[PDB]
Parts: sequence; structure tokens; C-alpha cells
Amino acid sequence: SELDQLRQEAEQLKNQIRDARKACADATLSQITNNIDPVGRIQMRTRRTLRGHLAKIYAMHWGTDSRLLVSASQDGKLIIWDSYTTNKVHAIPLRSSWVMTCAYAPSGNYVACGGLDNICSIYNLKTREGNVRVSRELAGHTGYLSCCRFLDDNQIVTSSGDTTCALWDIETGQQTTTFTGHTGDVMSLSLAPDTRLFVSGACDASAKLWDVREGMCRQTFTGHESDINAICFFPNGNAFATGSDDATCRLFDLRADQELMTYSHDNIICGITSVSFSKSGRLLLAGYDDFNCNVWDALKADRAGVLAGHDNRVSCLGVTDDGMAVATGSWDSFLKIWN
Amino acid sequence: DVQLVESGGGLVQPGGSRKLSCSASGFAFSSFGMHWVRQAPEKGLEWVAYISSGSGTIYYADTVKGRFTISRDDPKNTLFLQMTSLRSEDTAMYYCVRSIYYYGSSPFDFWGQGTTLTVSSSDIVMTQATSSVPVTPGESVSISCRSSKSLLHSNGNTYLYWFLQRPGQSPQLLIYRMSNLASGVPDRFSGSGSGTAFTLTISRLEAEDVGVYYCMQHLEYPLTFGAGTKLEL
Amino acid sequence: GWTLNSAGYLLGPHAV
Amino acid sequence: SAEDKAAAERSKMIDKNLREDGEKARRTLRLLLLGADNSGKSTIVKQMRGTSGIFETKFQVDKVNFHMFDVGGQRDERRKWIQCFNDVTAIIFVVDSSDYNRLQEALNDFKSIWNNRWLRTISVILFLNKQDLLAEKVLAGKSKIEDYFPEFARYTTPEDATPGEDPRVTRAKYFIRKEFVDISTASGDGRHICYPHFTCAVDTENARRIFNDCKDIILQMNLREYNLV
Amino acid sequence: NTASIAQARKLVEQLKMEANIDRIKVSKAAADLMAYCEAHAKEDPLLTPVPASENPFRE
Amino acid sequence: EAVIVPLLFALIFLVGTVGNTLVLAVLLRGGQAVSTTNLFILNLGVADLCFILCCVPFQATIYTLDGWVFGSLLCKAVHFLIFLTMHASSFTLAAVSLDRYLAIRYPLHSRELRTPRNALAAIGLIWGLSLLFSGPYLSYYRQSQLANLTVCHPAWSAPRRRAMDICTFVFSYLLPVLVLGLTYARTLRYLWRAVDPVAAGSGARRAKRKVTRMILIVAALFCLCWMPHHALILCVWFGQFPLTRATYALRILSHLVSYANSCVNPIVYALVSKHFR
Repeated sequence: SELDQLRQEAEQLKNQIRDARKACADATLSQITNNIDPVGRIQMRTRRTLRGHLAKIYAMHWGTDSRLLVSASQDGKLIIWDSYTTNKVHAIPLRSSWVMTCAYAPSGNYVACGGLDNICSIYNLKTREGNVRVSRELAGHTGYLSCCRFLDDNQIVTSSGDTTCALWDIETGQQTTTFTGHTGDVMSLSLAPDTRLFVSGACDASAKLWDVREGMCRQTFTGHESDINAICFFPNGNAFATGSDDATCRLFDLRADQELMTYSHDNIICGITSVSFSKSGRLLLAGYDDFNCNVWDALKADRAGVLAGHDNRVSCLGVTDDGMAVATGSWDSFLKIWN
Repeated sequence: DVQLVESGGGLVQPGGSRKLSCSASGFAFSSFGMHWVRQAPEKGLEWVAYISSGSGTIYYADTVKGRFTISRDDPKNTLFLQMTSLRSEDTAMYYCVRSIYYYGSSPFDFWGQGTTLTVSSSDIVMTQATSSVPVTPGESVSISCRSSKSLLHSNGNTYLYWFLQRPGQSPQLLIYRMSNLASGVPDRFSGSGSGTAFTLTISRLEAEDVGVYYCMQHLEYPLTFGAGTKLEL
Repeated sequence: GWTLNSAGYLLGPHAV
Repeated sequence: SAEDKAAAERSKMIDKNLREDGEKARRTLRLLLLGADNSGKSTIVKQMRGTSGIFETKFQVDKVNFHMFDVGGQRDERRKWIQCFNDVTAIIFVVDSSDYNRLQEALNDFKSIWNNRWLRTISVILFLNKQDLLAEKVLAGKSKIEDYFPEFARYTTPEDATPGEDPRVTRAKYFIRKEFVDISTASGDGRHICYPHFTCAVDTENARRIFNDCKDIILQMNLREYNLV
Repeated sequence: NTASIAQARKLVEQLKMEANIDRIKVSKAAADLMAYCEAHAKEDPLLTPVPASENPFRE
Repeated sequence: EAVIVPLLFALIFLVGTVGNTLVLAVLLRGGQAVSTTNLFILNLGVADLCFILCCVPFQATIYTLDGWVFGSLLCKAVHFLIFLTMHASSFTLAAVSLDRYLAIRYPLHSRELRTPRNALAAIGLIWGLSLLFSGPYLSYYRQSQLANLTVCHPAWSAPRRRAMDICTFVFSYLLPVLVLGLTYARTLRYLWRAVDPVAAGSGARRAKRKVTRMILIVAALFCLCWMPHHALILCVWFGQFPLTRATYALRILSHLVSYANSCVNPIVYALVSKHFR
């Protein structure tokens, strides 16, 4: 009854924003960024190589003090590394071998993991008994998880492949709010530096801003073709970058709802698996399927380096808070700390 | 809860043998190192031995090298110390201590109750210059130790520890790297120093602060305590 | 052809 | 460095324990299940004995451990969790050969699974759990395959016989089977082999076909590591 | 409302909040990130070279 | 004459030096991809690489110039690494031939005993036995002075030379062949037994035939490469050797054939399959 009538009006509404977006579009940063000295070739080599994993690596997360990090794999083991002396602080055995995400609490007392079992688990690192044990169980998602992120020490944000993202309360264990409005599987998520807003990347060629307290989809951005694999906040709080299966990265802005740059090359055809900035919004490290990472340039859209020390597909990469090191996981079952 | 209970004391003839034992419970007694510490009657504290997790590396005190033996039984959850040919200087009170070593851990957390043994009739030296101090509640008191060598390492740590031996009690941690404060004590306590000279700092004193202050280094395994510093009202 | 070294290497000492 | 020397000792006690876990984990072999609602995946396992979609059944044959990764409740899209299963030794696929209407979409699943970018090394073990229904359906003659599949005008039995029975039933069985095989023999390059089989709901010796075909899957890769092929 | 065409109405309703936000000139936003990089360029030992002595990981 | 011999030795030296290096280069790069299969191939390349470097360059010096002038302790050193590698390059070929049979007959039940930690024990054992048989060659060759010429001929007496020459023949050629030839007979028999093939396009027509052809190639070099070299020493002792121009050309040809077992092993074993191509 109302399906046909409402569809016609919906299409007109989209065109009004599209015309407004086109009208509001003034210029492009490609021409403006022509009066800046190029960064030049950037070369880094491994300083450490973390051995001990016996399966493909899915995700990793750095620490607050830029010395400790955690990683997960198909081995079903969660490992905390000392990136300085290559020592192993802890080795946490997971409950389900199929996991896709990791997190490290800002205070440093907790970690998190989740995956195909539709649960994000919480572990207490600093206990009196001298062992690491699970403290909170978080269930209530009908699809596999893709990203868990702590807010301060007691609120975690989760995005799964069931079209919805939810905000939790660790102490009580119930969803305080629920965020919905997507269409397909959600793959990536990133919290703002001020921990007030966050974005989400779905398998819909669409990404949406959010408000944590209320639960209202503030904005919606489209433009990609295939699914969206990775998302991350620019270290200012006004932008974010999305990595899709089109072998293309592109930069969004929160005051324009339009793309600014697109990082692509004819030779590059393989898809993108991870994206993260580094401490200045000047280097954009992307991890592709063609057996190596890639160091982009978020202002000039040109290549500046390759992390070609890996012999398999790179699935994760992160950068320290201090901006010192850059780890990188892949399917070699090896973790390499570059600099 | 965590509790170390130990026994095996008594009277030993000058030349006999004796064996002590701890009883670890309430914690994973498979990832912690272990120690022993003496206390001569109305004197300080001194080491007896050491053993790590997995019984890998052992160290001994030079005073009793080749005469004491320390053994471990992980499934039994019990630590052992065997003494042979006891002399007349071995009359003291023995303590059981746990220690875990990884990045950020606090060694020497828990101390045992202690047993008394009686017998019938190159190193870093630290001296506590001050012996006794009369204190009043509500004031600030600074307590210092002196070091033979600088404890600062190339890492950036400074292996200095502090302990509280209240009357009829056992020592407990306050500060374990001259800066960091062990969990379970009020924030009024503090510690500071640089390389050679060290000092404590207490803001507001209360009634349950009377005892003896001891200081430690953790650089060279022949580890040595300090003298006694008594605080009295 | 056959030299002093070549015959010594094969037949041995004395007669080469 | 006295404390640092003891930290580096537990890191090597952890390494010793991690390597032990890798020795006990490579003893087993990994398997999948794909099929339809009425295909009969569950009944195959039973004869050989919340939202947790992974059933994860296990069975034993000839002193070799097997783990079968039955994943269910996978929403609507499948192409996002297949890439997590690209390390198995074989994929088990079940087809309803009885329901003629639900056969063109049985081939649809096979064609797309046979051509995954993440499943370009794993060989499929094709199954056909419905065999008794075909014999009873052709004898009764409720419907004719010609309307669904108008290819009987150019097909005949190519000198094959299986026990004896009605040759009318056997020629019907072969047309469906060679329909699936003809899809397979278009992209494999020695790294893919289908192993089609005919099974019923009473057949019990299913586990041998998984076991025997797992020798060839591993034998054919020992001939490749040795540069024999 | 929760009807048979609720998703059609839901998309229509949510869209007008998004279209009711203030829009800023792209040129102002184009040069926003340009000036930001100059303000935090020094504190990044991956863009500018880092000495081997003052490098916890290299040394 | 003096033109043919230096060029032929140089060409064989170039081929052997190049070929063994590529096998080592491909195996070594990257790392962490070494299993029981790759460990044995790595040992084969190392043993054969050394042989070319310490046998070809100076054995031509016997036929070119007068005597051994360059080196005094080398007349005792090189004659130890000539037979050390020759005894280890032929003992690994009897270990690949036996490893290749366990991984074919039992592909499922032979995964316990084929661990990389269990392959290094056999690699160490192979090199341990090489020192035992090649050890007594330190006193076999000694520098001397005949007609005021510095040469290092064999020094032992005639009764003590027959025993050493036979022992090298038995323990380096005759014995490995009876192990490398018997196993390849069982693999070819099992691979072609009367069992219904899985398929006809590649089940038996293509896969089972290339393995049969490629095994027969390997079993044919080892029997023919080191046969004529041992077929000349036997004639010297138990027969008559005229030491003339008629039989002189066979002596140089005997050395040349022996080097083929080391310049082709890196090719047949490694540079054939697409995994190394």
C-alpha cells in the first residue's frame, strides 16, 4: 500500500541533498595542495620480529604507554608482547578459536576480544591471584563481531555483521543504547579522540557518524562501490578514512559530507584490509591483499613507501600513541615492528 | 585469600639438622619466585636463599653457601629449606616471601608469619644513619637510607624497596621502585630519591604507623637489608 | 699426453 | 638487570608451552559442511556419530582425528566468513538430487563455491544424499525430467552399469551426476578434484569416503613438495 | 510508524535531519587539515628522520 | 692436448657452481618454510656445492703443468674435502630416496616420524659418517720430490693401496646404489598396482605417468656417473693398463663423467617443478 507511494518521495529527497552537495562543493584539494614540498621516499625496516604464533593473524591493538600490545590469531591464543625486549608478558587462551578483533583498555587493566561466537569477552589483567581471568560476558548480537572498543574503563562499543552497532555497560552487562540504520554487514569502527562520536563501516558502500549518548545517526556518507573493510579517525576529530575492496581509499569530512581525495593506482588492484593514520595526519598506512602494506600520503595522494617484509596477506596494522613504532600482522603467523 | 603459613622451628643442638616448609594457598604457586629472610633477635633482616619458577636458577647467601638446600614441590604447593650442621649464629626468625618478575610486576608482595629457630649453648652496603626518631601525629617525617653504589640502571629503574615491621607483625610493601606505591596502602605514603641518597615522605601520621623502616636493593643477588629505624610517639 | 704428474697420480711411486 | 634476567626466563617458559600446543593441534584434520535445509547434512554425521552457529562435531576413523565445521545461522551473506575457512583440507558438499525443482539452484551453489578466490586450492567432496527417492519417483512416473531438463533427447548411458537394477534409473542417475562433474572440469588445474558419491538415508559407510579421499588430497601434495610432479 | 512500509518512511524521516545540518564551505575545510599538519609535524619520528641514539626501538 | 682439457674443466665448473647456488638461494630466501622435505634438499645442495669448488679447479693442474707448486699443506687438505663431500653427496641421495617412499606409501600415517626436528638427526648422522671414511685420506696423499719436482702422489705402499681403493668403491658407489635402486622399484610398483583409478584425465594417465618417468631419470644418473671412474681403478690393479695414447683419452673422460652427478642434481631434483621454476 504505502511501499509504492513512499518510494517516489524518497528518491526526490536524496536528489535534493545531492543537488545541495553539488552546489556547496567549491573546489578540490588536489589543486590547493600543489604548493607544498613533497615528503619524498620513506624507508623503514623491521626492528623486531615477534615469533610464537602458529596461525594467521586477524587483529592487534597497541597500548597506552606504547610498550605493550596484544594480538589474536586462529591458534586461539591471545598474547601480550613487550615490544622493546621481545618478551612475552602474558599468553591468554581464548574460548573460541574464531576471533576477529582485539582491544586494550586505556587504563591498562583490561583487554577485549570477540569473533564468530557473537560474544565480546573482557579479561582482567591485574589481579591479586597472579593470573588473567575473564570478568564480564557480553552477549546479545545475532551476527559475528568485527570490532570492540573501550570508551573509558566501563563502556565498550561493538559493531557486528547483523546491521546494528550497540553501546554496552561493562558493570551491568546490558545494552544501554542500540544504533541501527545500516543495510548489510558492518566491518569497521573507530572512536573519536574526545570519545564523543564514532563512525562505522558496512558492506553497503556507506559509512555513518553516530552520537554515543542519544543514538541518532547524525550523517551518512556514500560513494564507494563494493564493501567497506576498514575505517579510522583522522587525529583531529574532523575526518576519517575508509578502505574498500575497490583497491581505493578516500577521505571524508564532517562539514561537507563529500569525499576530498581518492588514493588509487592502476597497478594496485588488490583490496585493502586495514587503514590507520599516524600521530600527525600526514601518513596513511594501508594494508593490502598483495602481500605487503603501503605508506600513503593523506594530503598529496601519492605513494611514499612499502612494508614489503611480509610473505602473505596483511590483515592488521596499528600505530603507537607516541608515534614511535608501527606493528603489522599478516598470515605468516609473524608480527613485525617497523620504525 | 592469599596466606603463607610455615612451621618447623624448635631447639636444635649445635651441629644437628632441621627442615622448614611454607604452605602456599590462595594463589597460583607456579609463576612466583620464592625467598627466605631471617631476623636475628632484636636485629635486622638477612637472606637465606632464592629459587625461581620451574626451579631453573638458584642463588644462595655466601654465609651459608654449600650448607643449605632449598627445594620446591609445585603440585604439593610447598617450599622447603634444609639445614645441615647448624651453628650458634643461625638462631633467628625465618620468613617466606613470593616474587613475580615481568614488566610492571611488584616483587616481595606477601610475607609469611614466621618461625623461630634456636640453638642451645664486593657487596652493596646500606646503613640507616638515623636510629630512632620521636614523632607527633599530624606532622611530616622523612626517613632516609644510604647506598654504597648507585642503584639506577641503564633501563631507568631504581631497585629500592620499603617495609613496615609493626610490633608483633611482619613487613609489608609500601614502595617497590622508589616511586611506585603498592596497592592496599593509603596515598599519604610517598618515596623519592636520586641515585645515591634516598628518602621517604609521610604527610599525616596516624596511630597505626609505629614500627621499623627497612630498605632494599635488588641489583646483585647477594641482597642485603638495612639497619633499623624506629619511630615512637 | 702422459706426463710425470699424470702417471704418478695413477700408477703411484717408483714406476710412472 | 637482576629482575630483567628473570623476566626473560618466563618468556621462554611460555614459548615452550606454545610450541607444545602446536604439536597437539596439527594431529587433526579440518572439514566443512555446505548444503540446503532439506539436503540432509545432519543425518550424514549422525549415522557415523543460542546463536552458536558453529555446531563443531567431531568423529574418529582409522586413528585419525576429524573435526567438521558445521556453520549455521550465517545471516544472508556467505562471502565474509568463508575466507576464515581457507585452511581446511576438504569441503563437504551435499545436494538434493530428488527434488527436480530445487536442482538448478543446487548447481548454483556448486558453481560459485567451485570458483571462490579463497577456495582455489581446496578440493570438494561432492555428495548426493537423495538416491532412493529417484528410484521411487521414476517408477511411479508422477513427473518427467524432460520439462525440467530437456536434455534427454541427446543423452544416453555411456557403457556404465551399477548393481543389477532398471537401466532407466541408472541413466537418470548419471545425467545428474555428470551435470555436476561437467561444471568441475572447466577450471581445475590438478589442484581441484571432485569426489562425487551416491548415498542414501540408510547408508552408514560414509566416513570411509571422507577418509579414503583424504589420502589422495594429501598424497597429491606430497608429490608436489618433492618436485615429482 | 511501524507499518508494512516502515523502512520507506524511516529512510524519509531520518534523511531530513541529515539535510537540516549547517554546511560549511569546502575551501575552508580544504585548508583546515593543511594547516593542522604544520602544527603537529615535529612530534612524529616517522615523517621527520629520528636519530639512532634517541630511538628506543632502533637501539 | 693442452687446449681441450682446460676448457672442458672450466665449463663443468661454471655449470656446477651456478646450478647449486640457485637451489640454495630459493630455499634460503624468506625462511621459516623449511620442512623435512626441504631440509634434505638443502643438504643435497650444500654437499654438491662444495665438491665442485674443491675438486674441479686443481685436478686439471695435474694434466696441464709439471707438478704441484702452489701449496704445501693443501696436498693434504683438499684430498680430505674431495672424499668428505663425495661421501655425503651420495649418502643423502639414499635418504631422499627413502624419505620419498614414506611420504608416498603412507601420506596419513607417516606424519609423526617426519618432523623437522627428526630430520636434523639424519642430517647430522650423514655428515658424521663422511668423516669416518674420508679420514684415512690425510695420510694417503703426501708431498714428495721426484726429479726435483714438488708433487703429491699417493704415498702408501701397493699392498696398502688396494684395500683403500676398494673400500671407497664399496662404501660410496656400490652400497648407495643397492638402496637407491631397490626403493624406486617399490614406489613404481605401488604407484602402478591394479587398482581402479579415481579419474582418467589425470588420475592415472597424467599424474601416475610423470612420476614414473621422472623417477627413472634420477635412478639412471647415479648408476652411470660414478661407474666409469671406478671402472678404471679396477683395470689398473687386477688387469693390464698400457699407459698409452689409446687409453689416455679415457682417463680424462672418466673424470668428466663423474662431475655430471653434481652439475645435474640441482636441476633434476629442484629446477624442474613449477614450485622452483
